[PDB]
Amino acid sequence: TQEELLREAKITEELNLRSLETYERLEADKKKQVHKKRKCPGPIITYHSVTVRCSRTFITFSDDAT
Amino acid sequence: IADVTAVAEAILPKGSARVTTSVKFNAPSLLYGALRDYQKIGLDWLAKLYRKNLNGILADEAGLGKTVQIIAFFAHLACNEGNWGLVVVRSCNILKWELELKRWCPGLKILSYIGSHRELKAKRQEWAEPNSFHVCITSYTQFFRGLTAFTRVRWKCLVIDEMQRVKGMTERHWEAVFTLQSQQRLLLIDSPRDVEKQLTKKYEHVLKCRLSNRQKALYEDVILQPGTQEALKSGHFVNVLSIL
Ligand SMILES: Nc1ncnc2c1ncn2[C@@H]1O[C@H](COP(=O)(O)OP(=O)(O)OP(O)(O)=S)[C@@H](O)[C@H]1O
Repeated sequence: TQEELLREAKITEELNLRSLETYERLEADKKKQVHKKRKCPGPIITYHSVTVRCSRTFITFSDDAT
Repeated sequence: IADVTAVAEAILPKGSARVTTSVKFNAPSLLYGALRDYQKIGLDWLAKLYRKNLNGILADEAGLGKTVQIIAFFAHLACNEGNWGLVVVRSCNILKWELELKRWCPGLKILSYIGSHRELKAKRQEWAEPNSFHVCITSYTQFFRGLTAFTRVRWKCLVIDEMQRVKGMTERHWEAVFTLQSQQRLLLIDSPRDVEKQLTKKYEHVLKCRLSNRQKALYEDVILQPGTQEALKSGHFVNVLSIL
């Protein structure tokens, strides 16, 4: 029953680990930090300055209307 | 019957054997956390005790992590011996028991004996059905209520914990436990510093904080209060305790 065992044991893995809270888990996985979900701000204008030795700025418009 | 205890003691992890071996254990697919060498030795002793069809008491000192020892024994039993599926608990520690089961051995199905009368009947129905669960966790109150109803299902192993601090436990309940159809039984006792060379370090500090000038002024004000001098010398406990 080792094949059946592998099957429902992996299912049990998914079920049980989904109960824990990203802590309490011995294999403390790294760098979750759940970032923001952004969630709407309608149409937006993004100002993005990056290092490329050099610095560049990209202005993104969400839609063609703006 | 004493031969069982003699054999268990012969293999028991005494102090020297509690640390002096290098059994190159591999992690059963269920288990995840790394035990101590001494907890690994306890795991090996439990596995041998079950393998030789023996019932034994956990003679380890109190506070050394019996939960993980039982969890790792369960993992090794299920993997090596293939007995893929009971624990008796008192109170909230039912939650801790299942939490540690899910933590160290998340691959085992868990059955919880908490619910309403309708929910408890449904839990019973699911508990009699095949391949429904692997580990059953129950409260001592439920066990006493279902002293005989628990007799219906047969078990690979059974664990008793916290009984020593449970009111109402009686020799008749022990007789029922023996009547329970667990091919092997385990008993946890806190009174059967220990094994500290591999336990957590627990570094403790105290640092001296010089009183601020304001604090010193207030301190000497409260001391010099003539009422406080009178109370200090008189020894009146309530007054001196107020000053303190
Ligand atoms: N370095 C370690 N030192 C002590 N315990 C550890 C260590 N690594 C893992 N553990 C175990 O990790 C588990 C986490 O603690 P808990 O399980 O919540 O407490 P507990 O040991 O179950 O309390 P008991 O057994 O009912 S007295 C314990 O089983 C510990 O023995």
